[PDB]
Amino acid sequence: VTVFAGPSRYTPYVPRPVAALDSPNAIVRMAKLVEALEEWADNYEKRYTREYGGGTVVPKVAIGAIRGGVPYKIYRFPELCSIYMDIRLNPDTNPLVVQREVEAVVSKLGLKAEVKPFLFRRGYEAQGIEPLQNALEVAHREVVGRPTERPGSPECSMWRDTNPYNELGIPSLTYGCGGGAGGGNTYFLVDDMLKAAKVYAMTAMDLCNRTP
Amino acid sequence: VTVFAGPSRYTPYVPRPVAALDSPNAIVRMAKLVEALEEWADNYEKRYTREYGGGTVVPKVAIGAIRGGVPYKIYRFPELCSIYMDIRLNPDTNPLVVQREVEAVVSKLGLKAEVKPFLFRRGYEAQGIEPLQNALEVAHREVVGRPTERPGSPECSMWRDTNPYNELGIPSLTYGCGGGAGGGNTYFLVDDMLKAAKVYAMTAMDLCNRTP
Amino acid sequence: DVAKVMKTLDGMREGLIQTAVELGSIEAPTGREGAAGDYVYEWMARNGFGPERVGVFDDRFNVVGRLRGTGGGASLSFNSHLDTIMAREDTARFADANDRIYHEAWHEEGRIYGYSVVNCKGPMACWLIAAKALKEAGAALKGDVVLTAVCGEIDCEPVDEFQGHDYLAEDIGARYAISHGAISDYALVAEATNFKPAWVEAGKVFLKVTVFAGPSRYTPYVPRPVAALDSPNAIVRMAKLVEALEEWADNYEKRYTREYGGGTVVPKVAIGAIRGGVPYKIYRFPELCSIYMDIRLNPDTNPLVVQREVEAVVSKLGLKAEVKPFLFRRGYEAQGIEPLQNALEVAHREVVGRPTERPGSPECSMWRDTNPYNELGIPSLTYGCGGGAGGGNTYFLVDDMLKAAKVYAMTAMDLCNRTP
Amino acid sequence: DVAKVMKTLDGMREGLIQTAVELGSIEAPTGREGAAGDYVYEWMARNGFGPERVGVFDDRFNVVGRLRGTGGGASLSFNSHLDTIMAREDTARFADANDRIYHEAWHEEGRIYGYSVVNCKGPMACWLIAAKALKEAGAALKGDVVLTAVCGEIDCEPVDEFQGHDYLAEDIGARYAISHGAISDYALVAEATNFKPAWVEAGKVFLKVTVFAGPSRYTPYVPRPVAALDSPNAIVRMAKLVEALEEWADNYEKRYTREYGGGTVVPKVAIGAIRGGVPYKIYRFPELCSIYMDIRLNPDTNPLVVQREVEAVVSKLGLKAEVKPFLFRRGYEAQGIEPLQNALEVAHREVVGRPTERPGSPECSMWRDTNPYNELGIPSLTYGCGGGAGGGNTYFLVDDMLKAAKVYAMTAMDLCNRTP
Ligand SMILES: Nc1ccc([N+](=O)[O-])cc1C(=O)O
Ligand SMILES: Nc1ccc([N+](=O)[O-])cc1C(=O)O
Ligand SMILES: Nc1ccc([N+](=O)[O-])cc1C(=O)O
Ligand SMILES: Nc1ccc([N+](=O)[O-])cc1C(=O)O
Repeated sequence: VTVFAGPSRYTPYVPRPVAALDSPNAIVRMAKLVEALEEWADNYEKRYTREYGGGTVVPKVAIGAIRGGVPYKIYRFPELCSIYMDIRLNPDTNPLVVQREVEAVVSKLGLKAEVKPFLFRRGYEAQGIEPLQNALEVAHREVVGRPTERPGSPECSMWRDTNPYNELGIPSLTYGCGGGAGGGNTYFLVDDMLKAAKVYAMTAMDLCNRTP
Repeated sequence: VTVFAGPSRYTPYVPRPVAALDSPNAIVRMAKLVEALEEWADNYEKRYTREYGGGTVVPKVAIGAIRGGVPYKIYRFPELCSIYMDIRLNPDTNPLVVQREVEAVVSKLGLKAEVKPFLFRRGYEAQGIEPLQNALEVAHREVVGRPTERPGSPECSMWRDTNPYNELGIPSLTYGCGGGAGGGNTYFLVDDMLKAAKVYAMTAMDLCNRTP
Repeated sequence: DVAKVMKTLDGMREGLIQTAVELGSIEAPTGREGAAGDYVYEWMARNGFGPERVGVFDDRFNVVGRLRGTGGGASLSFNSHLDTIMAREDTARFADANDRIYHEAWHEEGRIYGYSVVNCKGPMACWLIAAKALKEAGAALKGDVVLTAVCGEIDCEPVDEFQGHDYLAEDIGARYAISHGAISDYALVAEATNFKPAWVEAGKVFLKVTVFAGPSRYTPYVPRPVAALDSPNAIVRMAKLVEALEEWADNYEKRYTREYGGGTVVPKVAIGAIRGGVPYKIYRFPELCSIYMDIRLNPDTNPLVVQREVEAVVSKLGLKAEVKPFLFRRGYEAQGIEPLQNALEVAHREVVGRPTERPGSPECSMWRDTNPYNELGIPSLTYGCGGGAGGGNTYFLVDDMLKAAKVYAMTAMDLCNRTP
Repeated sequence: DVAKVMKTLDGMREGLIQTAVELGSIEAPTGREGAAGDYVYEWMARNGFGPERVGVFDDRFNVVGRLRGTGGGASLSFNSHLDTIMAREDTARFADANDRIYHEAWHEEGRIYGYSVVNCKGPMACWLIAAKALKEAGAALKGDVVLTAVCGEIDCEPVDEFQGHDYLAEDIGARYAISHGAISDYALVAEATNFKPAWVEAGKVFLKVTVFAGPSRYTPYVPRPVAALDSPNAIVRMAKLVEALEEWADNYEKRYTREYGGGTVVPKVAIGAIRGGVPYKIYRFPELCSIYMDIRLNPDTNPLVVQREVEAVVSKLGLKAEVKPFLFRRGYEAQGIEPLQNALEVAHREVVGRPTERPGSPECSMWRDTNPYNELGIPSLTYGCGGGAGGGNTYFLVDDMLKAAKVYAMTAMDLCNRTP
């Protein structure tokens, strides 16, 4: 999201006082627009939460980076400042909507900006997963000793290389021991990891002996 | 000015809703700190305005640059964000004070930040400037046709290479045709340019034939 | 409005030809699309479409530019590829690799000549111009028109010892541009369909069939006579295996023909390359020989099946071989295509003068960059003038090319002024 | 508190010595300070002062690190320079350019030897250690202690054909470090003053006096006899002009001696270099000869005056010459020095055991990096053990160095806990 302001002025000629939303310094308007987007983000996850067979998708937002002007010539404030946002999508949201949504958040503040997407990937739910799920479940119950439970929403609202498999029709699910790095956990238990090897192994022996 | 927050989290795990000033994302707190500093800036110029024989110094402030995180890895918001500020000083202000002021503005918000100065230069008023002032004036009156008038506050509140000369005891003043580029003007009138050449010349003929 | 732009296009009839030949003359085989990409970039910049370079490599990249719209309308993407089929020296595949047709373009009469024009600068020139006509005629559109010129459209794929920058194609192609921002509500891929639109294309799977034999012997010790299928020389067994696969191939297209809304998909097979032993040490025949097969897939076939099928052909001959797949792509039928189909149809009827007819099965059974869009939820179909280069046509009629530019234009005006 | 830190310093006396020799041993003539800066950077980093490299060039830079304080107190700057006077091969200026003393450092007895230790790693070693003591003894400071180690302290200046990276010194030196963030409320420059503090130093102006004669003649045609002052050989007239200037030099210091609060400034003159013609084509005497003079200035002398004086000395001999200044720096007396002066004085009395006395005139009549601090409004004075290298002393007493470290530490404890 790049927001335009201006005109640039040598610091000695900068006009004050001025309202933030009307600053010529685009960093200032960006300060306002950043706070607007933060509230939109709070609602975005709630509005776009979706329940799927595979799990429940809570798609969150974050502003990963900011940069306006250059640190080595600051005598003139910048006529434009940009932010880079990471917006997750449930498998059924079209990125053009979300763009149009953020375009809206901008329009509501009366700001002029360029909302341009530089990344798009699709999220998937596995189809035809039953054979793997079942093989997985039998092994898990044998080794872990109890039924498998629904995963936490974050683990279903991120990127895992299951999306490429599913994208290409290879049913895929994600499963392993320990707690997620994004959380973030910092260690694994040798016993769990040893179990996980047992489960993988057993899953393979069941499934690989089923005829497609 | 670098403001600290955290901890970083993979976007699927970012916690909301949270107050701007308590955000884990340092870009968000910076958003708040920018708006506080903008008001401080509004007052800074009024308080530190100083009238001198040479001119009236109205020292302004501007945020020339901002940057937090990097545009090519935004999946994790940054635990710190930075802004680069350009603060002008009248010839009589000690920069350590201004740092402490900005340090204070940060403390009023309960933020943790590092305020560090990476440039300091001094502004000067000419002493013993009279001979040149007088020589200039006669030439000006002869060519332009009227007395010289007080310069605008911006032209006395910037950086010009008069400061080095005065710093080293070579009395110096600044004078030329057209209006300041920071203003910003985009052209010169050739007649004006021709007049300025005569004044420079006459000033020289006057001043250079006086014994120091 | 529509008549304003139509008349405008006739204003640029020469410009249409010039951009086509100028583009067509650039040597741009897959692996060297860079010079052509650079040309389109300047053309795009020169006309105020404000392009960007999206690519994995600094000499192989896609060009994305767009004609901004007033706001709140559907956005339509226009797409064509920079690369061309034949390298300057492709003596490996063509008996006369030096024909003028393979590497140049020229206006010899009301037609434009050049394989590099049919595939694919003729169509790219058509819509490159239509964006020009719309902008210059100040047409009213609420939605953006995205101008995507891509690389690596053609089916060159790295295999074995050929990996990396020189051999990549569709992986760094349009699917890259889209995945990195070149998205719209709909997308029309401009290629030669003979003014018949198609919204289905085929996937593909490439198999490297390697057959084992032996043992190798210095030529003076080679044992004969021996039955072909029992030969120690793997080139010999491969000869037998090649004939079996040729028949399997004959049936494959028949068994797997499937009818779709987008077209009727006839999936064909071909043995694209063969190689066993090395030409510079032939004193010992080789214990193994390989072939590389190109098998198309209709949108509903799973490649693992086909692998098992070809694996079967081998097992029936009592041969031992290794069937390993080194490429897999999926074909799609457009979903939610109707707005574009309709928008397209109205223009077609107005300009060409009759309804659209079903595309030929070859045009529905190949790879076109509609599959990436559809893969990513951008309803996409393919339509352009002329007959397919794979056919292979060697020219375009400037009149046909002009019409197609009009159809591109009129479609944009219709569709871009509809709300999604 | 004070006793805690004192016992600590006796804890690091060997580290005090090791740091000096290790530092003294590094070959770091002006122009090659890089190796030593790197040493200090790592030393500073190792001890948590979180250093930074401030410099114009990546091999000639200053190191600024700081011992952070609790808050709301005055901040004190400690300064010393990285470079040393003599390069390894300085056969031009020294009769025995190979003396062990000029280029190494060693612990031969309760004293440390080496021109590179006296000037100036002995003092740098002192306060570097003092900072270590405070941090390690967890002493309480409300204000930061800034550790500034700089390059280009020594009076090497580019001239004529000697320009650029190799010949630059103080322009890229401490004044650079300060103008780019190494600012404090007060600053103490640690150099050998003999435990006497001085807060005034002298300016300087460098003149290149070139005298013209002629016309050139091949030696066999040189005209003799001729009076010296009328000689065609410019080296001969210069011989006369050198003796006139030497007599002017004797008087200059007497006339311009000035007494200041910080000290008594006795500004001397010297002819540092001469050169006329070239050693590899001597068959023709030269039509011009040059000398390079180093003239010190009290803070109140205008460099333009001294030039006219020397121009005059030339005119009185009826010589025609070109007097042009190629360096001008200003000398300053500290203003607002009282807080540091007192803070210093108290520590001195406690450790040295008697009141401080006025410094020797040379130590107030030189260039020290106090001028840059004072120029920019940071009150600064210089104090350290031993006698000046220009003298030149060749060693330090490990006891005195330990005392100096105690004084630095105590000064910091006092001064840093005052609110500005
Ligand atoms: N797939 C992942 C991608 C990124 C991160 N992260 O913390 O940035 C974590 C995971 C994960 O698997 O937990
Ligand atoms: N000294 C100056 C420095 C910068 C700028 N500027 O507008 O970028 C202008 C001036 C000026 O002299 O007006
Ligand atoms: N997409 C294509 C890919 C390859 C070839 N070819 O003949 O090399 C033609 C087409 C085409 O568009 O007709
Ligand atoms: N600052 C100095 C600069 C140069 C010399 N020297 O003798 O060459 C000595 C000192 C000194 O501090 O004594």
